[PDB]
Amino acid sequence: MRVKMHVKKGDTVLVASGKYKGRVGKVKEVLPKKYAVIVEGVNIVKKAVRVSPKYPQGGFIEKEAPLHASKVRPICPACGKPTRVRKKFLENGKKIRVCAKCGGALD
Amino acid sequence: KGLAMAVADRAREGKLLLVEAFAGVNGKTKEFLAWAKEAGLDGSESVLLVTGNELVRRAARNLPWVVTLAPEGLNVYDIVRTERLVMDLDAWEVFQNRIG
Amino acid sequence: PKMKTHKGAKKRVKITASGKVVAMKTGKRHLNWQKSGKEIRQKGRKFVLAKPEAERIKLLLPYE
Amino acid sequence: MKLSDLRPNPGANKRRKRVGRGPGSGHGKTATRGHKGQKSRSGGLKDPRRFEGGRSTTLMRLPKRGMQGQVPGEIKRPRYQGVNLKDLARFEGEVTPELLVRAGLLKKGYRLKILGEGEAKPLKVVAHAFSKSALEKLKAAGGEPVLLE
RNA sequence: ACCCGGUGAAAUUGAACUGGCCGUGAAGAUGCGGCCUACCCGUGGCAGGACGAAAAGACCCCGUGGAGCUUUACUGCAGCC
RNA sequence: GGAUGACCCCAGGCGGUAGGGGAGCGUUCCCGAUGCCGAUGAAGGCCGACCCGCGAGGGCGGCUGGAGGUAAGGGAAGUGC
RNA sequence: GCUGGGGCUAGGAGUGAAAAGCUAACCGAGCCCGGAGAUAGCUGGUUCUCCCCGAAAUGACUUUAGGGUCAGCCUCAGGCG
RNA sequence: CUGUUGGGAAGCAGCGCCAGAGAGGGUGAAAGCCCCGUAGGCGAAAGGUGGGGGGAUAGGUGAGGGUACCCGAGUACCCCGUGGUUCGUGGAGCCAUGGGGGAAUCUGGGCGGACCACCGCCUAAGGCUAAGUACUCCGGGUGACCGAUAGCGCACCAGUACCGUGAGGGAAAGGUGAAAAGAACCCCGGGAGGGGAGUGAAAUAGAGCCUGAAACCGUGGGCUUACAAGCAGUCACGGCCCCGAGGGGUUGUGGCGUGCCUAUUGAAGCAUGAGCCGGCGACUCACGGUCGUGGGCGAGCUUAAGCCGUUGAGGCGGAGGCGUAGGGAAACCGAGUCCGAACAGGGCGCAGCGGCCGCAAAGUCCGCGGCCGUGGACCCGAAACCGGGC
RNA sequence: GGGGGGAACCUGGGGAACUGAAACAUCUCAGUACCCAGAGGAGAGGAAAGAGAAAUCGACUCCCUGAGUAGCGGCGAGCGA
Ligand SMILES: [Mg+2]
Ligand SMILES: [Mg+2]
Ligand SMILES: [Mg+2]
Ligand SMILES: [Mg+2]
Ligand SMILES: [Mg+2]
Ligand SMILES: [Mg+2]
Ligand SMILES: [Mg+2]
Ligand SMILES: [Mg+2]
Ligand SMILES: [Mg+2]
Ligand SMILES: [Mg+2]
Ligand SMILES: [Mg+2]
Ligand SMILES: [Mg+2]
Ligand SMILES: [Mg+2]
Ligand SMILES: [Mg+2]
Ligand SMILES: [Mg+2]
Ligand SMILES: [Mg+2]
Ligand SMILES: [Mg+2]
Ligand SMILES: [Mg+2]
Ligand SMILES: [Mg+2]
Ligand SMILES: [Mg+2]
Ligand SMILES: [Mg+2]
Ligand SMILES: [Mg+2]
Ligand SMILES: [Mg+2]
Ligand SMILES: [Mg+2]
Ligand SMILES: [Mg+2]
Ligand SMILES: [Mg+2]
Ligand SMILES: [Mg+2]
Ligand SMILES: [Mg+2]
Ligand SMILES: [Mg+2]
Ligand SMILES: [Mg+2]
Ligand SMILES: [Mg+2]
Ligand SMILES: [Mg+2]
Ligand SMILES: [Mg+2]
Ligand SMILES: [Mg+2]
Ligand SMILES: [Mg+2]
Ligand SMILES: [Mg+2]
Ligand SMILES: [Mg+2]
Ligand SMILES: [Mg+2]
Ligand SMILES: [Mg+2]
Ligand SMILES: [Mg+2]
Ligand SMILES: [Mg+2]
Ligand SMILES: [Mg+2]
Ligand SMILES: [Mg+2]
Ligand SMILES: [Mg+2]
Ligand SMILES: [Mg+2]
Ligand SMILES: [Mg+2]
Ligand SMILES: [Mg+2]
Ligand SMILES: [Mg+2]
Ligand SMILES: [Mg+2]
Ligand SMILES: [Mg+2]
Ligand SMILES: [Mg+2]
Ligand SMILES: [Mg+2]
Ligand SMILES: [Mg+2]
Ligand SMILES: [Mg+2]
Ligand SMILES: [Mg+2]
Ligand SMILES: [Mg+2]
Ligand SMILES: [Mg+2]
Ligand SMILES: [Mg+2]
Ligand SMILES: [Mg+2]
Ligand SMILES: [Mg+2]
Ligand SMILES: [Mg+2]
Ligand SMILES: [Mg+2]
Ligand SMILES: [Mg+2]
Ligand SMILES: [Mg+2]
Ligand SMILES: [Mg+2]
Ligand SMILES: [Mg+2]
Ligand SMILES: [Mg+2]
Ligand SMILES: [Mg+2]
Ligand SMILES: [Mg+2]
Ligand SMILES: [Mg+2]
Ligand SMILES: [Mg+2]
Ligand SMILES: [Mg+2]
Ligand SMILES: [Mg+2]
Ligand SMILES: [Mg+2]
Ligand SMILES: [Mg+2]
Ligand SMILES: [Mg+2]
Ligand SMILES: [Mg+2]
Ligand SMILES: [Mg+2]
Ligand SMILES: [Mg+2]
Ligand SMILES: [Mg+2]
Ligand SMILES: [Mg+2]
Ligand SMILES: [Mg+2]
Ligand SMILES: [Mg+2]
Ligand SMILES: [Mg+2]
Ligand SMILES: [Mg+2]
Ligand SMILES: [Mg+2]
Ligand SMILES: [Mg+2]
Ligand SMILES: [Mg+2]
Ligand SMILES: [Mg+2]
Ligand SMILES: [Mg+2]
Ligand SMILES: [Mg+2]
Ligand SMILES: [Mg+2]
Ligand SMILES: [Mg+2]
Ligand SMILES: [Mg+2]
Ligand SMILES: [Mg+2]
Ligand SMILES: [Mg+2]
Ligand SMILES: [Mg+2]
Ligand SMILES: [Mg+2]
Ligand SMILES: [Mg+2]
Ligand SMILES: [Mg+2]
Ligand SMILES: [Mg+2]
Ligand SMILES: [Mg+2]
Ligand SMILES: [Mg+2]
Ligand SMILES: [Mg+2]
Ligand SMILES: [Mg+2]
Ligand SMILES: [Mg+2]
Ligand SMILES: [Mg+2]
Ligand SMILES: [Mg+2]
Ligand SMILES: [Mg+2]
Ligand SMILES: [Mg+2]
Ligand SMILES: [Mg+2]
Ligand SMILES: [Mg+2]
Ligand SMILES: [Mg+2]
Ligand SMILES: [Mg+2]
Ligand SMILES: [Mg+2]
Ligand SMILES: [Mg+2]
Ligand SMILES: [Mg+2]
Ligand SMILES: [Mg+2]
Ligand SMILES: [Mg+2]
Ligand SMILES: [Mg+2]
Ligand SMILES: [Mg+2]
Ligand SMILES: [Mg+2]
Ligand SMILES: [Mg+2]
Ligand SMILES: [Mg+2]
Ligand SMILES: [Mg+2]
Ligand SMILES: [Mg+2]
Ligand SMILES: [Mg+2]
Ligand SMILES: [Mg+2]
Ligand SMILES: [Mg+2]
Ligand SMILES: [Mg+2]
Ligand SMILES: [Mg+2]
Ligand SMILES: [Mg+2]
Ligand SMILES: [Mg+2]
Ligand SMILES: [Mg+2]
Ligand SMILES: [Mg+2]
Ligand SMILES: [Mg+2]
Ligand SMILES: [Mg+2]
Ligand SMILES: [Mg+2]
Ligand SMILES: [Mg+2]
Ligand SMILES: [Mg+2]
Ligand SMILES: [Mg+2]
Ligand SMILES: [Mg+2]
Ligand SMILES: [Mg+2]
Ligand SMILES: [Mg+2]
Ligand SMILES: [Mg+2]
Ligand SMILES: [Mg+2]
Ligand SMILES: [Mg+2]
Ligand SMILES: [Mg+2]
Ligand SMILES: [Mg+2]
Ligand SMILES: [Mg+2]
Ligand SMILES: [Mg+2]
Ligand SMILES: [Mg+2]
Ligand SMILES: [Mg+2]
Ligand SMILES: [Mg+2]
Ligand SMILES: [Mg+2]
Ligand SMILES: [Mg+2]
Ligand SMILES: [Mg+2]
Ligand SMILES: [Mg+2]
Ligand SMILES: [Mg+2]
Ligand SMILES: [Mg+2]
Ligand SMILES: [Mg+2]
Ligand SMILES: [Mg+2]
Ligand SMILES: [Mg+2]
Ligand SMILES: [Mg+2]
Ligand SMILES: [Mg+2]
Ligand SMILES: [Mg+2]
Ligand SMILES: [Mg+2]
Ligand SMILES: [Mg+2]
Ligand SMILES: [Mg+2]
Ligand SMILES: [Mg+2]
Ligand SMILES: [Mg+2]
Ligand SMILES: [Mg+2]
Ligand SMILES: [Mg+2]
Ligand SMILES: [Mg+2]
Ligand SMILES: [Mg+2]
Ligand SMILES: [Mg+2]
Ligand SMILES: [Mg+2]
Ligand SMILES: [Mg+2]
Ligand SMILES: [Mg+2]
Ligand SMILES: [Mg+2]
Ligand SMILES: [Mg+2]
Ligand SMILES: [Mg+2]
Ligand SMILES: [Mg+2]
Ligand SMILES: [Mg+2]
Ligand SMILES: [Mg+2]
Ligand SMILES: [Mg+2]
Ligand SMILES: [Mg+2]
Ligand SMILES: [Mg+2]
Ligand SMILES: [Mg+2]
Ligand SMILES: [Mg+2]
Ligand SMILES: [Mg+2]
Ligand SMILES: [Mg+2]
Ligand SMILES: [Mg+2]
Ligand SMILES: [Mg+2]
Ligand SMILES: [Mg+2]
Ligand SMILES: [Mg+2]
Ligand SMILES: [Mg+2]
Ligand SMILES: [Mg+2]
Ligand SMILES: [Mg+2]
Ligand SMILES: [Mg+2]
Ligand SMILES: [Mg+2]
Ligand SMILES: [Mg+2]
Ligand SMILES: [Mg+2]
Ligand SMILES: [Mg+2]
Ligand SMILES: [Mg+2]
Ligand SMILES: [Mg+2]
Ligand SMILES: [Mg+2]
Ligand SMILES: [Mg+2]
Ligand SMILES: [Mg+2]
Ligand SMILES: [Mg+2]
Ligand SMILES: [Mg+2]
Ligand SMILES: [Mg+2]
Ligand SMILES: [Mg+2]
Ligand SMILES: [Mg+2]
Ligand SMILES: [Mg+2]
Ligand SMILES: [Mg+2]
Ligand SMILES: [Mg+2]
Ligand SMILES: [Mg+2]
Ligand SMILES: [Mg+2]
Ligand SMILES: [Mg+2]
Ligand SMILES: [Mg+2]
Ligand SMILES: [Mg+2]
Ligand SMILES: [Mg+2]
Ligand SMILES: [Mg+2]
Ligand SMILES: [Mg+2]
Ligand SMILES: [Mg+2]
Ligand SMILES: [Mg+2]
Ligand SMILES: [Mg+2]
Ligand SMILES: [Mg+2]
Ligand SMILES: [Mg+2]
Ligand SMILES: [Mg+2]
Ligand SMILES: [Mg+2]
Ligand SMILES: [Mg+2]
Ligand SMILES: [Mg+2]
Ligand SMILES: [Mg+2]
Ligand SMILES: [Mg+2]
Ligand SMILES: [Mg+2]
Ligand SMILES: [Mg+2]
Ligand SMILES: [Mg+2]
Ligand SMILES: [Mg+2]
Ligand SMILES: [Mg+2]
Ligand SMILES: [Mg+2]
Ligand SMILES: [Mg+2]
Ligand SMILES: [Mg+2]
Ligand SMILES: [Mg+2]
Ligand SMILES: [Mg+2]
Ligand SMILES: [Mg+2]
Ligand SMILES: [Mg+2]
Ligand SMILES: [Mg+2]
Ligand SMILES: [Mg+2]
Ligand SMILES: [Mg+2]
Ligand SMILES: [Mg+2]
Ligand SMILES: [Mg+2]
Ligand SMILES: [Mg+2]
Ligand SMILES: [Mg+2]
Ligand SMILES: [Zn+2]
Repeated sequence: MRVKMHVKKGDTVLVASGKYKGRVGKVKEVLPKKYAVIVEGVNIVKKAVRVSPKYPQGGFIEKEAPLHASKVRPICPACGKPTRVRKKFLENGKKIRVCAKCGGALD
Repeated sequence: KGLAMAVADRAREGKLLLVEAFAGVNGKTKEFLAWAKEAGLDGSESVLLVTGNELVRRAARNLPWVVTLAPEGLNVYDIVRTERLVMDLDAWEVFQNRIG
Repeated sequence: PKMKTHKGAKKRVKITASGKVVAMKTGKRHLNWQKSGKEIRQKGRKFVLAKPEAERIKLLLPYE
Repeated sequence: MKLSDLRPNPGANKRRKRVGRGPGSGHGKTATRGHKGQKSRSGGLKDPRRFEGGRSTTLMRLPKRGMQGQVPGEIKRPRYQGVNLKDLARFEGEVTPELLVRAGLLKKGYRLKILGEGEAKPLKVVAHAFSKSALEKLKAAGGEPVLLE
């Protein structure tokens, strides 16, 4: 129906694999189509740019690469630890993501 | 005959074991593992567990080294596959009926 | 499909107890006036088929 | 004994003959069929069990014999299967057609007729027919012949 | 048609380092034997050979192969009496 | 001889079309396998004057390749040009 | 007489100043799809290895004669000796 | 979760943990615990369904005695011509009916293979009727199913391009990388293309992109060749070159030497096929049969459909089949029977190993193999025939 | 209310030939291919003017068996309850 995303713009996440394993950053963007996220200051690539009105003089620019969503884990804004996500039904009775280590909200 | 011989082979090997009941195993795998230890089943040897008690089968099932059967399901390929045979008495009785 | 018995064999021939094949003798269907009584009498008996042609016929009767 | 130790006996599973597979196989080129002719062709020959190259066949030169019967076919009458006295020695007490059905001696829907090969045993045997010698032997041996219709 | 610049096919082709004579060979040999002759490679030309190319001979025979046609061949059918 | 494929000694046979028989090699797939080999490099590709086998083949090693492969013993075929 | 446009007649059927002519570049019976993998006693082709043995081209009969059935000749297994 | 190697951990190491979940797919490599899932559970306001559960409704219901009113008409029935059935005119009934003739209403009429009698069975000429059965456009699940010449004709924008007046025919064509980070900028060039710089673990991964075989074309190097006669090799020797009492490459001279396949009495043959390379390409399967073989049981052996259970678990099911007895056209008899007057004569038939135990075996069941029968039956190939269309 | 469409499946009305019979005509292929009409999630069939010997069974459909039996057949090839 729709791609499952355990992560969203813009809660804070640990990169748990790859070259940036262990870094922490905000979720800048989520690309459900590719099942990939953009994490601030993580996966920086050097791309060349043509001399243009945008970039006269030109040369290169730094850009963040998309990361496979599985490579990323939200951090609990309560206990402060990287965790998996559970769901919880309130009285509304809406559902929310919650930390599995403590019962913290994850929004 | 194949069914008889299959069991008989494991007996001659000292690998056949009949159990009376299964202690405190009531569906949770970690319970079976407890009971396993008490009967010599560390899992260095693969086991064919034959019993009609569902909760015992459901506990022991997810293990890599355990194959599970109701006694009417006893069959020689499953017997030969596994290094040890473990049967409830209830099971051994019906295995008896099928071979005579 | 299962084989079918050759009926023209079944009507002419018989497989004995040991698997020999027996038939009536040929040659007195007619033209008998000038034949001897010895010809006629002998030709009234059954005979046993040569091994090769008998083995062919048993195969055409696979349910006897 | 374990799974890798499972083996057929020598001779139990034999390999197939594969023709048409290279010179050294001994079955190459013509695939053991020889050269040309009807037999070598796909489809092969006419049924060798009967056909003889066009001349009247061996079978077809023999005369037919006896009643073959007519539509509407077979005439339903009672049928007799005989069973010998020697076959009856295994039983005690009373023997009747149904018993010898069960023991797998007499075929169903067949009428019992006792025959005389073997000995007689002092049984009460119940049949639809007895042979002369079976009647004597069995009466002589303290048995009791019992006739059904 | 030839030469120079430009573009650039084809059927065919087992591979080939592919000579003459007298012989031999499945009976007409570049390819076997004996002899003779012959430095390596092209170009324009000619058509004797490569049983040259092309077309699984169109003639003939064979196949219990086919098809068109004939008739006082056989057996039917329409049609007509 | 030893005792039954343990190997040794002696003796004989071993050209081959149609074809009969015997024993093997390899390819795809299944059980073995919740295993094992594998980024310290899977398969495949290119070499080798090396090793084992009568041979079909199987190893080993160097280079290429970059993610698969699959034993002893058995099973089944879309199995060798 | 020739010719444009619009129409009709077709497969054992049309059409033919008659050539079995023509019916969409091969008409003594069009083309397409189907029965269909028709049938082909004929021709071609038939794929790894090693080991043992090893023919026939005759007789009989055959709408048979370059195809068959049985015999003869080959091979394997069991038995006899 | 930490460490270590690595571009990248899921690998290896260390210490844990879950499991009614260790099916499987992913993530930079090989992950039970990162992701998607899995075991086990939960879910419909609306529309469809609803064979199950409930309820209504239609509809359903006596016995004697009398009466002889009714009980399906161009019908039964008979004859002619046919079809259906296993039945092809056969002793030919039955069911159906194109033609002709033409009834009866239970004391009526049809059938039980011509017909007759006796004895039974059944109620024609009006209609309806679930389920058990068939198929797979469609959705899902599973493969000792394919893996881009395979698998559907199509993995790709295919019934397309293209061919045909039309019916109709009918393709080819998948892969950068973990990530576009898809190469700014300078240099030669009109452009294409390239050389640098740069990215990347890797750029003979650069998009005409994984691997990159062979035919085929080229550059460079060693050896060799212009007096030599050739199925192109081989054996010997010598020279030169390379690698370090030996091997490898090359070939001057000498010896020997008639391609492969097919078809044939016989081919180098001037007989067939083949330009070369790569990939596709031909003895199979089902059911019967017959021998052989490996096992289970043995005067016995064995189940089929189905039913229950599993969800790659097996069991039940004895209906039936083969065998236990043969002889005879058959009646029939039976270790005998047939022919015959025969007690004659003949044909075809009849009778384990050891010390009750073992061992073997009739037979039978299953597996395997050879061959046979029916199927297109080892693969390719007709000229033709027929049907419907164009 | 009807009309028209739907991959196969179903019923009904029509209905071939190659081929097999090692020729061919009855026979076979086969009531198959195909054409047409109608149905429907199925269709047909279905509550005995039945079976056929059981003194019996009890609508129909469908599977197994009966059985390659009984029979049918240029008593050929084959067909087949
Ligand atoms: Mg969700
Ligand atoms: Mg990591
Ligand atoms: Mg870290
Ligand atoms: Mg909501
Ligand atoms: Mg295991
Ligand atoms: Mg397990
Ligand atoms: Mg006679
Ligand atoms: Mg005569
Ligand atoms: Mg007579
Ligand atoms: Mg007569
Ligand atoms: Mg005289
Ligand atoms: Mg006389
Ligand atoms: Mg006389
Ligand atoms: Mg006489
Ligand atoms: Mg039978
Ligand atoms: Mg019999
Ligand atoms: Mg096999
Ligand atoms: Mg063999
Ligand atoms: Mg072949
Ligand atoms: Mg070979
Ligand atoms: Mg052979
Ligand atoms: Mg040979
Ligand atoms: Mg051949
Ligand atoms: Mg052969
Ligand atoms: Mg052969
Ligand atoms: Mg041949
Ligand atoms: Mg020959
Ligand atoms: Mg040939
Ligand atoms: Mg010949
Ligand atoms: Mg031949
Ligand atoms: Mg020939
Ligand atoms: Mg052929
Ligand atoms: Mg063919
Ligand atoms: Mg043929
Ligand atoms: Mg003749
Ligand atoms: Mg009969
Ligand atoms: Mg009848
Ligand atoms: Mg008594
Ligand atoms: Mg010049
Ligand atoms: Mg020029
Ligand atoms: Mg050459
Ligand atoms: Mg020259
Ligand atoms: Mg001469
Ligand atoms: Mg001349
Ligand atoms: Mg010549
Ligand atoms: Mg000459
Ligand atoms: Mg010359
Ligand atoms: Mg030469
Ligand atoms: Mg010579
Ligand atoms: Mg010469
Ligand atoms: Mg000269
Ligand atoms: Mg010239
Ligand atoms: Mg010339
Ligand atoms: Mg000339
Ligand atoms: Mg000229
Ligand atoms: Mg010339
Ligand atoms: Mg020449
Ligand atoms: Mg010429
Ligand atoms: Mg030529
Ligand atoms: Mg020309
Ligand atoms: Mg020409
Ligand atoms: Mg040709
Ligand atoms: Mg020709
Ligand atoms: Mg020609
Ligand atoms: Mg010709
Ligand atoms: Mg001629
Ligand atoms: Mg001719
Ligand atoms: Mg003729
Ligand atoms: Mg002929
Ligand atoms: Mg002809
Ligand atoms: Mg004709
Ligand atoms: Mg007229
Ligand atoms: Mg020797
Ligand atoms: Mg020898
Ligand atoms: Mg030899
Ligand atoms: Mg041998
Ligand atoms: Mg191979
Ligand atoms: Mg093998
Ligand atoms: Mg598979
Ligand atoms: Mg596995
Ligand atoms: Mg694996
Ligand atoms: Mg490892
Ligand atoms: Mg690496
Ligand atoms: Mg490497
Ligand atoms: Mg491999
Ligand atoms: Mg593979
Ligand atoms: Mg090798
Ligand atoms: Mg490699
Ligand atoms: Mg993988
Ligand atoms: Mg394997
Ligand atoms: Mg293996
Ligand atoms: Mg196995
Ligand atoms: Mg193949
Ligand atoms: Mg005009
Ligand atoms: Mg005009
Ligand atoms: Mg016009
Ligand atoms: Mg006009
Ligand atoms: Mg006209
Ligand atoms: Mg017209
Ligand atoms: Mg018209
Ligand atoms: Mg038309
Ligand atoms: Mg025509
Ligand atoms: Mg005509
Ligand atoms: Mg015609
Ligand atoms: Mg005409
Ligand atoms: Mg004119
Ligand atoms: Mg046309
Ligand atoms: Mg024309
Ligand atoms: Mg014609
Ligand atoms: Mg034309
Ligand atoms: Mg069509
Ligand atoms: Mg056909
Ligand atoms: Mg065919
Ligand atoms: Mg023909
Ligand atoms: Mg022909
Ligand atoms: Mg020899
Ligand atoms: Mg001869
Ligand atoms: Mg003869
Ligand atoms: Mg003659
Ligand atoms: Mg001949
Ligand atoms: Mg011929
Ligand atoms: Mg022979
Ligand atoms: Mg001899
Ligand atoms: Mg022999
Ligand atoms: Mg011998
Ligand atoms: Mg590192
Ligand atoms: Mg780690
Ligand atoms: Mg670990
Ligand atoms: Mg599971
Ligand atoms: Mg897994
Ligand atoms: Mg996985
Ligand atoms: Mg990677
Ligand atoms: Mg692993
Ligand atoms: Mg793996
Ligand atoms: Mg995983
Ligand atoms: Mg569930
Ligand atoms: Mg679920
Ligand atoms: Mg009343
Ligand atoms: Mg009345
Ligand atoms: Mg009525
Ligand atoms: Mg009426
Ligand atoms: Mg009547
Ligand atoms: Mg009639
Ligand atoms: Mg008829
Ligand atoms: Mg008749
Ligand atoms: Mg009739
Ligand atoms: Mg009657
Ligand atoms: Mg009638
Ligand atoms: Mg009528
Ligand atoms: Mg009356
Ligand atoms: Mg009456
Ligand atoms: Mg009637
Ligand atoms: Mg009746
Ligand atoms: Mg009657
Ligand atoms: Mg009745
Ligand atoms: Mg109805
Ligand atoms: Mg119902
Ligand atoms: Mg219905
Ligand atoms: Mg139904
Ligand atoms: Mg589907
Ligand atoms: Mg695959
Ligand atoms: Mg492709
Ligand atoms: Mg394709
Ligand atoms: Mg490829
Ligand atoms: Mg598709
Ligand atoms: Mg396209
Ligand atoms: Mg056209
Ligand atoms: Mg067009
Ligand atoms: Mg076409
Ligand atoms: Mg394609
Ligand atoms: Mg890629
Ligand atoms: Mg990609
Ligand atoms: Mg530039
Ligand atoms: Mg420029
Ligand atoms: Mg550029
Ligand atoms: Mg450049
Ligand atoms: Mg560049
Ligand atoms: Mg770099
Ligand atoms: Mg690396
Ligand atoms: Mg490379
Ligand atoms: Mg690459
Ligand atoms: Mg390329
Ligand atoms: Mg890749
Ligand atoms: Mg490449
Ligand atoms: Mg390339
Ligand atoms: Mg190359
Ligand atoms: Mg050079
Ligand atoms: Mg000189
Ligand atoms: Mg010189
Ligand atoms: Mg010379
Ligand atoms: Mg020398
Ligand atoms: Mg040398
Ligand atoms: Mg050297
Ligand atoms: Mg030389
Ligand atoms: Mg020579
Ligand atoms: Mg030569
Ligand atoms: Mg020669
Ligand atoms: Mg060759
Ligand atoms: Mg060849
Ligand atoms: Mg050839
Ligand atoms: Mg020839
Ligand atoms: Mg010739
Ligand atoms: Mg000749
Ligand atoms: Mg030559
Ligand atoms: Mg030549
Ligand atoms: Mg020629
Ligand atoms: Mg030639
Ligand atoms: Mg020729
Ligand atoms: Mg060509
Ligand atoms: Mg070439
Ligand atoms: Mg090739
Ligand atoms: Mg075969
Ligand atoms: Mg067997
Ligand atoms: Mg058994
Ligand atoms: Mg049977
Ligand atoms: Mg006698
Ligand atoms: Mg005797
Ligand atoms: Mg035994
Ligand atoms: Mg046995
Ligand atoms: Mg067999
Ligand atoms: Mg063979
Ligand atoms: Mg055979
Ligand atoms: Mg077929
Ligand atoms: Mg076939
Ligand atoms: Mg065959
Ligand atoms: Mg054809
Ligand atoms: Mg034509
Ligand atoms: Mg004709
Ligand atoms: Mg015609
Ligand atoms: Mg037509
Ligand atoms: Mg037409
Ligand atoms: Mg309508
Ligand atoms: Mg409609
Ligand atoms: Mg019909
Ligand atoms: Mg109608
Ligand atoms: Mg009809
Ligand atoms: Mg017609
Ligand atoms: Mg015909
Ligand atoms: Mg045909
Ligand atoms: Mg036939
Ligand atoms: Mg014919
Ligand atoms: Mg014929
Ligand atoms: Mg003809
Ligand atoms: Mg015909
Ligand atoms: Mg046929
Ligand atoms: Mg018919
Ligand atoms: Mg019809
Ligand atoms: Mg059809
Ligand atoms: Mg309709
Ligand atoms: Mg249904
Ligand atoms: Mg209905
Ligand atoms: Mg009624
Ligand atoms: Mg029977
Ligand atoms: Mg007959
Ligand atoms: Mg028929
Ligand atoms: Zn928390």
